Amino acid sequence: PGKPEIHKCRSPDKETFTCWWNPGLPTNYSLTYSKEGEKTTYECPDYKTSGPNSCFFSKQYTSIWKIYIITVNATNQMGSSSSDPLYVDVTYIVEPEPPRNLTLEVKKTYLWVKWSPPTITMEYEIRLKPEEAEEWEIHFTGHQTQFKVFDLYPGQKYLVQTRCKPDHGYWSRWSQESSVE
Amino acid sequence: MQSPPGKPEIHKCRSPDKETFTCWWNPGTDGGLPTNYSLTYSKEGEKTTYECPDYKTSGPNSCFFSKQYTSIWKIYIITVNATNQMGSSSSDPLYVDVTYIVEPEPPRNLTLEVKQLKDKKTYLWVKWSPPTITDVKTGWFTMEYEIRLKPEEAEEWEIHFTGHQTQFKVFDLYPGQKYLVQTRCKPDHGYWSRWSQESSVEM
Amino acid sequence: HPPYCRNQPGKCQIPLRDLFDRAVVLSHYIHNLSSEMFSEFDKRYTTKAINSCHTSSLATPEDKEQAQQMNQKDFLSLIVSILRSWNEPLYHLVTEVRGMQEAPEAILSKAVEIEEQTKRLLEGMELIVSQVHPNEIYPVWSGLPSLDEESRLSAYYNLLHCLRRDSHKIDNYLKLLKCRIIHNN
Repeated sequence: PGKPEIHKCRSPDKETFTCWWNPGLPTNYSLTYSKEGEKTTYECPDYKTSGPNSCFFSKQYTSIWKIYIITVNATNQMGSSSSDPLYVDVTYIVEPEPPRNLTLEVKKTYLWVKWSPPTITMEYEIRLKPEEAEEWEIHFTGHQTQFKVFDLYPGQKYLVQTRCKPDHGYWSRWSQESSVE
Repeated sequence: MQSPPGKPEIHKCRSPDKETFTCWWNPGTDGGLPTNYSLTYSKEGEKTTYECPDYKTSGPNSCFFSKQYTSIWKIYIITVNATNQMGSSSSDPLYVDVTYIVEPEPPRNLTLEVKQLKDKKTYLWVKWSPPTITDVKTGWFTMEYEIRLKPEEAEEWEIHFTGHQTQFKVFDLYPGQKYLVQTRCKPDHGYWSRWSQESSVEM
Repeated sequence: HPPYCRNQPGKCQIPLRDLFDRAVVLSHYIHNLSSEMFSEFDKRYTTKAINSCHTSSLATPEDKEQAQQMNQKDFLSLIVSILRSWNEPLYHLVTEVRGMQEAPEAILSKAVEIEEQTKRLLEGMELIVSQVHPNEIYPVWSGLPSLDEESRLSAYYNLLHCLRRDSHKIDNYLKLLKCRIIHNN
């Protein structure tokens, strides 16, 4: 037998997306996606570039204009089967890039934070910890490119990271941790 | 001994609604006689010269175009004729298309609320509405927005773009401060208007 | 399963609501991209005398009134007659600048993006026309041989300029339609 389970599909930029699965003896996985309308059936483009248990769709295969029926089929002898199909709309699965550029513009002594979005509406979030503490106090910025953090413990070295979530989609990764004085 | 008009200078044009537009000239030297001005223009494609319909509406030295005579994605070849009692002179013709000359008045009914939300969260909710003239409901006209706020005495404003959302939530405000707040609006594509009448809040 | 689907997960069909929402975004990006793609040509290279665009033969609603008077069905047929006409010229633009032109300031950059997005947006058009079932003929691009430095720079100009003129019409129409059908608000 076999029991293939589709973990997730995400698109960092509405321009390419990658799909990940879970296994479940010689295990051979292969992916095959279909479009609504014409239904030509063909195997995934390349598995390599997004790594292990991944199928990556280039901007040549990635169209926001068609809904994707996607299945995974594991084929060792007397144990060859197909997975629960997954319907994906490219624009409902956005997992963005950590907000590019992060400035820590200190001075009524406050830390002034500013950042920039990824490619090209979107909520953000920032967290920071003084480094002495091994947890973060997290702040919601709504839709601002810059946030004013007021009261802090002077002379200390802080760690800050940001996040973003497109209108309809999932959070991003945490950004690169800038230090301050 | 007494000169002809000199030369009128029309350079500035603006359309505050994408339906009607308006043009202002600069009278010539004028010689030494009384000088009376008039405006003729040609629409792209056609080879018909017309006369300005409305000299009064936009005021002194101005030509106003009602919706009827205004038309976008056309390139108007506007030219104005200073015409005094002894002689006459034209302007250096100008090519104005209504398309990229947009510039609205500022936002109105800027109202500023405090709201507490889910758990230890007190956001400042910025609300307002577009200029009564502008037709954003039919989608013809499309507005982007910006707001800026600073504490009453201060040195720098902070700026928040809020494209076509007529409300905004601000999270960085040291409680009890008297902040000031203003709004200004770019169109679809065009010229930012002057800031709006400011309001303040305190908590 | 995607957020807007029920009953039958198959066939499915992307709701109009967010079918425009994507197409508006594109025509917005395109014009706001060919607009600065023009501003970089002008600055870096240039007189203007051009009352000739290939898209003038079409029955374009060129007022706010005339627009609010045009049949929604025919507005799409309209919108896509433009996009289609724009396809050929855009490929000469990109090949010409790229190719036997000893490459200057990288307006190119902006012109590749534009060629992609255009065609991307055009297929989102055929999909939206497909959902409201009634393709027709479109105005022919003739300034091929046009694409002397004074005369050839002027031909580039005209082309570049119309792109800015039309990509505004198009964008401004989808703003309309999206806000007529979806919300008339």
